Amino acid sequence: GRLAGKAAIVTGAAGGIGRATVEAYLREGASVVAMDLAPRLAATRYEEPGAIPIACDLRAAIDAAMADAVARLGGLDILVAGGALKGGTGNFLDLSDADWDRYVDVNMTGTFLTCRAGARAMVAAGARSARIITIGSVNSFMAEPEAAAYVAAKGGVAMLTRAMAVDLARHGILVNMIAPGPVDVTGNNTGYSEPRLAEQVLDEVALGRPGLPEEVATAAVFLAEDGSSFITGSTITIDGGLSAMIFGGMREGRR
Amino acid sequence: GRLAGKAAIVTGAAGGIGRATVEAYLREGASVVAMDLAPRLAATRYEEPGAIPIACDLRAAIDAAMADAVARLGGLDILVAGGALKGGTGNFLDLSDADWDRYVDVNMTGTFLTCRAGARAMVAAGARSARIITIGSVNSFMAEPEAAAYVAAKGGVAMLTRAMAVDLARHGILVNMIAPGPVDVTGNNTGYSEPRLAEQVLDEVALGRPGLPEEVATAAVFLAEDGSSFITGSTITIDGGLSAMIFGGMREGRR
Amino acid sequence: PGRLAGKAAIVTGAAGGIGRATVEAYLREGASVVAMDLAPRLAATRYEEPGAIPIACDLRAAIDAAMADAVARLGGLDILVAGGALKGGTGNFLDLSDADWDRYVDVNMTGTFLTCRAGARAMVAAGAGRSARIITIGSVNSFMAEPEAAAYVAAKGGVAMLTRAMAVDLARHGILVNMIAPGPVDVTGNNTGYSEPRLAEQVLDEVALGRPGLPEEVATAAVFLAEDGSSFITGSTITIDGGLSAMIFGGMREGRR
Amino acid sequence: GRLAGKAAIVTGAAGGIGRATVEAYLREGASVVAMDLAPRLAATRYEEPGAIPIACDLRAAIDAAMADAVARLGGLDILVAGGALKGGTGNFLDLSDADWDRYVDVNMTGTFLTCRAGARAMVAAGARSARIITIGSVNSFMAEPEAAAYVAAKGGVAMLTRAMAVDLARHGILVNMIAPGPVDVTGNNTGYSEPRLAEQVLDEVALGRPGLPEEVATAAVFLAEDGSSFITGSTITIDGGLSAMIFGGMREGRR
Ligand SMILES: OC[C@H]1O[C@H](O)[C@@H](O)[C@@H](O)[C@@H]1O
Ligand SMILES: OC[C@H]1O[C@H](O)[C@@H](O)[C@@H](O)[C@@H]1O
Repeated sequence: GRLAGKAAIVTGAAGGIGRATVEAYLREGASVVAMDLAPRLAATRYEEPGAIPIACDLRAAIDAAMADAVARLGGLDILVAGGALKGGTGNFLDLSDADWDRYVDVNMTGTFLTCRAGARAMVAAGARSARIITIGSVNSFMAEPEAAAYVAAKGGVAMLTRAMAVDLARHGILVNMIAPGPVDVTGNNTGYSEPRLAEQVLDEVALGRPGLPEEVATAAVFLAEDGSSFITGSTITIDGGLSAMIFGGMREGRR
Repeated sequence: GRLAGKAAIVTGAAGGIGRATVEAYLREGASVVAMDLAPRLAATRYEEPGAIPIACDLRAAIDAAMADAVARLGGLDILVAGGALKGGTGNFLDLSDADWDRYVDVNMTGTFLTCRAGARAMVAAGARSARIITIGSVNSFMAEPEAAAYVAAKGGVAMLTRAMAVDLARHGILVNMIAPGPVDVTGNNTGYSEPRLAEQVLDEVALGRPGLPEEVATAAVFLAEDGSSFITGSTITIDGGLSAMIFGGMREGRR
Repeated sequence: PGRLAGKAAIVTGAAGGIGRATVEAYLREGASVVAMDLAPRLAATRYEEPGAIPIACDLRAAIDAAMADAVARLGGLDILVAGGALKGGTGNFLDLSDADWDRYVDVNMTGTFLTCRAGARAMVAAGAGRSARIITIGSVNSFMAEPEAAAYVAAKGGVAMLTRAMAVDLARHGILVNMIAPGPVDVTGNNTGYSEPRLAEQVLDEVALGRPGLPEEVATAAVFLAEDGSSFITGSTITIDGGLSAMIFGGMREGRR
Repeated sequence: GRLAGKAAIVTGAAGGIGRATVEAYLREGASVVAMDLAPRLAATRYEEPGAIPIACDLRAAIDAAMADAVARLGGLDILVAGGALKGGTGNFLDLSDADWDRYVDVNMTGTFLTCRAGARAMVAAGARSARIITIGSVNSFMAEPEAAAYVAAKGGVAMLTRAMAVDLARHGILVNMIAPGPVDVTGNNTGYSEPRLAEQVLDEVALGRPGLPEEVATAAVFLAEDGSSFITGSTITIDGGLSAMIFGGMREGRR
């Protein structure tokens, strides 16, 4: 197994990409803590056995859950910070303080708090480099409409990732971001089925479809394995060509 | 004058780039509110006359100052959001919750609150497009060492800028970021004079020196004037070639 | 006084939309301007502003001759705008011929290289460094690909990186180098660019401002990058695309869906 | 094996990264054609057995070699376009037509001719998606001094890659670039040993060293395997943090 004997924590582990990451990590031989909200963990089944469920809430709760997790693993080699709120609010003109605060607090500050706690535990455990992997978005670089808080926080996560890579290189830790495009988490191909939205996926994604969580999780394996030892401060974009293309609606097969 | 008769608010107006922006705006014919901390405004002189000083503190204070400012101008055509904390903390491993919160609250949330208030006033005043200009940094794209909170917040400002451009285009407002590199604000050539730091500026900046605030303010004029009517969601980088170059220390004249 | 008062400028592709608008803006801001393009195209252009010095050229011996000719007539060289460019699509990459590849790479990339090297050499001979200024015209296609135009797209990437490389090497010689990256620009003069129905719909979806730009909206950046106040700007790109490169899923936005 | 039963062509296969790619591909179960100059192939030994040597010269020679290669494999699933001239010339002012032409012809046009031939053979063979992997550089995005031709051609390769991704998505082919930073190909740690250069590697690369060819080859495996099915038009950067960091010489441990 490519991750044989490594200790990993995956946050947002009841969500689409987080769940798929837990499963891929278990198949590749890692010992894995799956962290998410207690009720969400309660309602998840993993396709692979061995996951250690640990409830958490994206500051005291994060430190508690992380200490708990590291205690149970006896170390920490890989952290995947996948806890995240994804959603739009409306136009910027009408964006409330409460929606701004929730996205910034949960996506940005939550990622900061998890990663600091994890980096500290990796150094305490003797960090072969340890690995921190952040889940950003194509929205870390280009903005969707009517989601300014989510978008801003994703830019914050992208730069937080680069800053961490710079500061933790001396401590034996590599840090990188995965930037997914549209991903269908429903499990029954009903994500992106609204007609206007489906048309726009066909126009804007060169592969003409949303991704599956498993197509994202594979990058999480790649960035955690021993062979990725010169990769840090970088982004792996997994978006079917979305960020590579302009005027995709004009292409042969679409127009 | 290129800005003749336009109403402008400049935040961070007692700081280097903000002060230089107030002056350039006044010379190009604008009516200008200069906003900053009361004690800092108290201790500033502008080289050009006509600035309307309005004290503020980077939420209730921002809304009060902005209403006050728009009342005094009788409209709002241009906002420059330059209020910002610039500084490093230490290594990411040791970054406290308090330093994280201060940079994120002041640089990111402060910019959000100022821009929402300003966009709302521009629409109420009948937004030729109105203009919002944000002051980010090269640190919005690449990380300096030991400044993870500042760096993260600058990434958040960059993406906030793009999200605003997308959402406010329908409301007649263009939104862009200025990304300065090293800028000497001291006024007496003593910024970047520490020997190791001076050597690194020579290596990393193709022009081999820090910029002056006035070399940044000129972009703020350009992005506010009528001719810039197709420019939105973009960044103007003003860094002497810093972000364009790698292994600059190996170039002819340096090695 | 005029923001460019008393500066000598060469504008290539000067009979084309953006080049023509650049000549005009430069003349209005007080520059002495050589307009370079193909002889027959210069023959068929009128400038809205007087004072342009026409010099025929063909985007290697032709370029060196025209550039020496141009510098001779201006008595110096302070600003070069390299706007000569072929813009067009070919078809799918699978079917792209050697001849179309060679034409776009030779004209857009090698032509820009040859013009800029000759210009930089003349700026140094004339005593650059106030810095001399080289401005290249790239495209949003320097960074993101349109369909069925792989040769044009590749060459635009080459121009973007040539620009950065020139900025690094010519900083010591007193020359600043930057790129302008336009999105869709209507050069027709009668609002018929981007009128094809499917294309019009896609401009509404992908450009936040919901329309193509005008050449004059690009030329303004050429003034900005050539003036004395832009003295710390080099190796950078000014993007002028109505929010095209900033936005994804623009067709879903309020007012469009 | 992650590439079990796939047919691959690797160009520049006697060079550092190309050699390491051939070896990784053979270990992961692929049938591999190694293409390079005849004399260079003559003087290479692969650490893994099974490589099919095919001499070529980076237009008629490329078409001949490619047809030859596809004939011997009985198909084509993966192309790695690694043939490339790497070198600096001097200052831009003094760059000759001959050096410009050589870098543009070999790096850019050579990559174009190889990839068109390969894409055509992949479609003829019934392209699970086929995979084209280009080897660019950090110089595809940021310029090193005194190498303008090399740099320009690397920017051309980057955009050629994105254009191919857009056009070939409908034909079942995913296209991505690997962007290495400094890589020691010498085999005896003498790459980057010149004192001034060694000091600049320490400053500019967060990991503080050059990479090894094997640290690049691992990305070529990742981008060729079935699980990477939603990745196209993207770049994997493998540079020890070089492109992520500014003022790296000022970091703790360096200053
Ligand atoms: O289809 C992808 C494409 O969407 C757009 O039109 C652009 O804004 C790009 O940012 C992106 O690459
Ligand atoms: O020139 C300084 C240099 O710092 C680095 O090595 C890179 O990240 C570049 O972006 C930058 O230009």
